[PDB]
Amino acid sequence: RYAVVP
Amino acid sequence: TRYSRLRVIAEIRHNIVSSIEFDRDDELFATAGVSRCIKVFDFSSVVNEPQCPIVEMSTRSKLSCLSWNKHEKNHIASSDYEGIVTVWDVTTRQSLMEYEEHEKRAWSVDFSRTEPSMLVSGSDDCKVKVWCTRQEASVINIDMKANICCVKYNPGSSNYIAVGSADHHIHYYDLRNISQPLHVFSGHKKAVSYVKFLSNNELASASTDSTLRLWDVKDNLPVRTFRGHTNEKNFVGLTVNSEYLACGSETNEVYVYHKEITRPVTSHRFGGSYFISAVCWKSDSPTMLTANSQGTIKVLVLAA
Repeated sequence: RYAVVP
Repeated sequence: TRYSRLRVIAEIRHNIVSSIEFDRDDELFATAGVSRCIKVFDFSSVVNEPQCPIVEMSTRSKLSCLSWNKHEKNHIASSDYEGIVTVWDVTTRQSLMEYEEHEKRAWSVDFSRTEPSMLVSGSDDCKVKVWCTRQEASVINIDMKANICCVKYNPGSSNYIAVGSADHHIHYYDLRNISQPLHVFSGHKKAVSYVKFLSNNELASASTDSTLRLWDVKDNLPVRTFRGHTNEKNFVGLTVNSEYLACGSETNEVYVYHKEITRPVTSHRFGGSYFISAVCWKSDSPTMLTANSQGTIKVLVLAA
């Protein structure tokens, strides 16, 4: 998963 | 009233672009993301032509953020999913510095405007690191309690940074005494994915609570909450200038807000399930760069 905010 | 639309003045058809940024003179811009390639384009060529980058730098890891140096025209920093913060020279294509202290993905890097050898990074390792381009080891380390999504220097002084945290707050530090932040701004209901300054005293933030917020860092006050866009999951981009905020959306739309008005002044459908992934104003002008999760880049301009 890319560009997913924690 | 002044603007009601965003006009598309150029498009580069395509991989998620996580960062799009202008150089110090707004002459070149760079893009980077999942494709492990920092690409540099000439802005005037893109606007005038019917489009190849002038520089392409391959990287070992996926990129999360770019920041051009504000004094050295040709230098640009990147943060990557391995945790490395790299300073590059776009003329020689070489990495000038490879800072390797973060133990996890670094989400953000920012070069200071006023002390241009200084740069700051933040990471899933819960640390903020301040670096100096003349030194291999970090100069300041702040151990925080939650993942750091964004760090930004105040535009008027290198002594202050805003830190957007997965704990839902903005931690505003004076780097001369990191024992405690100057202030911690609460209001977002989810992680704070971006922080950007409109001016020395005006700070904006974005969060996966589908809001932007404006804050006064002189008097430590909440100012305004902006709503309209959809942002519950992704890094969708935030960019501000002296008057306007722009952000992406998980509806594949760019939104623009005037800082005094809580609902959008305009929006643009990019042209499913795509999301806007990066935005950048051309300084104080109505022109902006935008990119989405397909890798398409558009130059947009606010217009009547």
